[PDB]
Amino acid sequence: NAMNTVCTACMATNRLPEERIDDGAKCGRCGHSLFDGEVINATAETLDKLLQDDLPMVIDFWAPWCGPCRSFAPIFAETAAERAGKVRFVKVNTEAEPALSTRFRIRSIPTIMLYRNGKMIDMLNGAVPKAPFDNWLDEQLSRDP
Ligand SMILES: [Zn+2]
Repeated sequence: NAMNTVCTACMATNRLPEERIDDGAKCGRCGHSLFDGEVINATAETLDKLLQDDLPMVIDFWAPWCGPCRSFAPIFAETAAERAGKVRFVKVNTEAEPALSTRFRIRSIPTIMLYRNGKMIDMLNGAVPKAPFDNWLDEQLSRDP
């Protein structure tokens, strides 16, 4: 069976086998590693294209000068690297991207939201340490669609 994933560099859709031999796949338009484990900073122009990915996608809605946002950031990044082939990690600076923040009706920061196949699966209210963050992800991903 096939699935679609989005090139985090050029936004191209790339069709891949659901069951992969490795994670070395490269974007067919631009050569970019499809699974580089890097956090992605989304804007009003990229977010919706990113949501077309069939990979699970966790989104951190944050702001500058926000203590829990600061402490969550490195945890978000490190987790991102550990799951390069399974989950994409996206960040939205609510102050850079006010229309996005309004559209997603963000009521606290940070807000951490998991999206799967266009569905909003669950959100965390605030920052958490890495282990409870890893547990939350695993639990939500093992959940039935
Ligand atoms: Zn590309």
